[PDB]
Amino acid sequence: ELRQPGKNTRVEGEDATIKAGSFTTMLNNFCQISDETLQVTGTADKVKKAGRK
Amino acid sequence: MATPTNAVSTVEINGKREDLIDIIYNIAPYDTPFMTAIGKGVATAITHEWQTD
Repeated sequence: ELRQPGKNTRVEGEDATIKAGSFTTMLNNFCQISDETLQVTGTADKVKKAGRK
Repeated sequence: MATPTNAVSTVEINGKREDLIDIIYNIAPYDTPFMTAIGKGVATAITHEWQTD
């Protein structure tokens, strides 16, 4: 970003004293793991069902 | 008598191979008379139903 404006008046030939600069800001985020698990018994797959094979 | 004095016999040789029948004899009973006598069929559900008249 940029700094805020302000008053800027200087004396003639001030032998400038060197003002400090500006630096960037570092941001970071962490990773995340999502999962889903399922278990079905063998009997539930052999019997006849309506709407599913 | 009783094998010549210096004859080479099976007593002295050392490289004799073993003899295995290569067949396993199992006579334990495993017959199922009632299961063999009755008929076979297929069921498609946990509960099996039929009718009489």
